[PDB]
Amino acid sequence: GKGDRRTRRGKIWRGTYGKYRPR
Amino acid sequence: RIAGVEIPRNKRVDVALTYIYGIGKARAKEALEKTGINPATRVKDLTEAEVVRLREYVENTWKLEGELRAEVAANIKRLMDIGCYRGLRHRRGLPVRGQRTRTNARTRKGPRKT
Amino acid sequence: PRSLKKGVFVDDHLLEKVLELNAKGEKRLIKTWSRRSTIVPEMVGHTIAVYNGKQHVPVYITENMVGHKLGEFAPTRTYRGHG
Amino acid sequence: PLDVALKRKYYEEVRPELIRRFGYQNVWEVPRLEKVVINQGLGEAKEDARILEKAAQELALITGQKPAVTRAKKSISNFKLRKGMPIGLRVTLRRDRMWIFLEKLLNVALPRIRDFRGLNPNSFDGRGNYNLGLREQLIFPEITYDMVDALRGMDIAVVTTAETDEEARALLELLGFPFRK
Amino acid sequence: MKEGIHPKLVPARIICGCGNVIETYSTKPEIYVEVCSKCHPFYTGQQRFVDTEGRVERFQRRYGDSYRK
RNA sequence: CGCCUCCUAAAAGGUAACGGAGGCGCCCAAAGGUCCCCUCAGGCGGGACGGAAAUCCGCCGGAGAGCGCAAGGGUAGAAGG
RNA sequence: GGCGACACACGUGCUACAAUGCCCACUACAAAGCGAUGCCACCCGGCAACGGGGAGCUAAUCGCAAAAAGGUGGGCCCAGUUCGGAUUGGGGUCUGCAACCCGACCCCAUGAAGCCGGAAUCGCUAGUAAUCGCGGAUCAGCCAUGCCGCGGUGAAUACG
RNA sequence: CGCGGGGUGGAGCAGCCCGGUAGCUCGUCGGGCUCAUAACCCGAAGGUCGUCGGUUCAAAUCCGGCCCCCGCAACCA
Ligand SMILES: [Zn+2]
Repeated sequence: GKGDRRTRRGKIWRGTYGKYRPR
Repeated sequence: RIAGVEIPRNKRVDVALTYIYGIGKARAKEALEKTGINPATRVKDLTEAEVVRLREYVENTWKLEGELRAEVAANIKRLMDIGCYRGLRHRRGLPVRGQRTRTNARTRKGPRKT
Repeated sequence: PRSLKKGVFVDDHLLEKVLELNAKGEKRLIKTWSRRSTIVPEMVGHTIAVYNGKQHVPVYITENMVGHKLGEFAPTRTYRGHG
Repeated sequence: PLDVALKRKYYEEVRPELIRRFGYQNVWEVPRLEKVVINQGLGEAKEDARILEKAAQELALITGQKPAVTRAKKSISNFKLRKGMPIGLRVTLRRDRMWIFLEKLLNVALPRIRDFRGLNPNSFDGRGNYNLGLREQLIFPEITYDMVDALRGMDIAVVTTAETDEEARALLELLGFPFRK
Repeated sequence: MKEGIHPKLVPARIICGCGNVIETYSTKPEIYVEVCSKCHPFYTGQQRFVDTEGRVERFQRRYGDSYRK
């Protein structure tokens, strides 16, 4: 869900960047 | 089958690896790369040599089922021994990572007790 | 945790007092206020009464507790249950 | 009778090795495997699924020998088992089936054990008789995960001609029982 | 042996993850096994198979000695 | 209030008391007959669930077990399974 | 050190219990704001956080900054699951003198309850509700799911 | 002490006859409703069945003992 960091969904909701959501 | 457990034939290999304790989505997409195996293949569609290759590779690249759990308990048990706050938290069955014990500790405390 | 690129933080007065006993032989339980400080491998075999906010809790520093902060072992709170 | 490699190991090396290690005056003084007993104290089929003969089938697959049924020697309140009630299967593997089953045990069964750090070096009768237990039955190659439905463990009582646990563990060690300690 | 109750034994080929063949007698002629004696950890010098650290703690204090003394 | 068991009951039997203890008013088509086979309780050690006590193994046991039910007698060289 | 406890209890929210869905790769489409010891473009390294370079930007011109849902293609096939992310172990980055109590974030693994919720109870009549994302204040950093705003798509129903 | 009966969750009672599993009301806890309280609604919890022995594989539930309580009698004088 939104609260899952490992999903790109999460890093969207969490507003972060990482292995699963680059820039 | 594999190191300690079996993956369902009807599922793809990617989800197949994940059922191993100590194997999540990350390494699951990795062993296919390091073993050059199609992720889309069902476990019912996996060849012996590919599996044994898979079996040989992954089961030594990491410890997964029993060997992995022991380190956890080893880490956890030794914390109880050292009397660290972290270990202090575990011996109370309380959220060890600084969560708020006053409310919403159910996942660490389970059923509510008036 | 602390950026290992950055140095591994330990208070100056703490470490020096550690090496002093390391120099002058193991002795002299050391009061301390540096809960934020990290245990260092040299600290093994020492005994230090770390301050909790009210008291100095004497904690014997073994090898088994080297890679940690000192505040971990002086619990700054008192809970005994309910009823 | 039929040939079995492990028994061959017993005669070839195990006999002379024990003789050297102890200098037995007679070859009848050296240890031997009297029989290998297999028990499953089910404690479940006695009440429900009283025909869990399928488990006996599993024993037959692992042993090539259908186990006999053991019933309650008396009723019990706590153990919800009236007397004369099948509670555990049992088979008694002997010479040929003994060496065979043992061979499949060491070569496959133990190494298939989850986190098998070895056998207890202490699970001895005292008379030179070893006992152990299993928590599942799918260890054996005859049994597949497809055919298995519930994890019935078991117990194994390997009896030995020897009198001490000394010569016993010496023997099985020569037989290569991997002792975790 | 009661003639009719015991499942008849045959030569049985053991096949390990090593491809180790082990001739035995069983109710399955050809048989495969994920593991044998020639591959099990406890038999292979224990091999560590993932981790040779062996109770890495405590230190293992690498990144240390940065103190100024 | 009738019958069984034990003491009373005095080493034959029988022997009283509103004397001291318990039972019976059935049950088994096998719990009967016969042939064949086996031997218990209990204790210890070992044994996945599983324990105090399931089933298994070894070891020690003359019977202290069991023998449908009260007690007694009898009993494994079986009346026991 | 405490305000962060913790048997519990209540309120307010967030995330879900999935297929009108989840995940992945590509293509869009905003508004409103912020930024000189800050935005930081772009490059490199690094799984990544991030670090090293480093232009421009004093602001309609530089950047923050991708909007997201959406569309496209693929997988998943009803599964406590490719749902769920809670907890926990470990390894790291960053700020900070110092992240044990007591930060955030990155990575692996762990993968909890939860299958639409009793009594009961709340908001909403239109660009509203619902859902999607963006910005700012405080602030070194952030415990922000909050607050204040911005825009995307976009309902049903009012007999009385 | 002679006879009969009973002594189950905090209270009042059930389950006993037929031993395999103890239920009801009230009450308590929590929540809901109320400005709050009661009432009410939802939910939740919770019983060596006197005590001691024996019977039983197993006893609240069988048996015996003790204790308490209750009812009945304690007579011809
Ligand atoms: Zn092998």
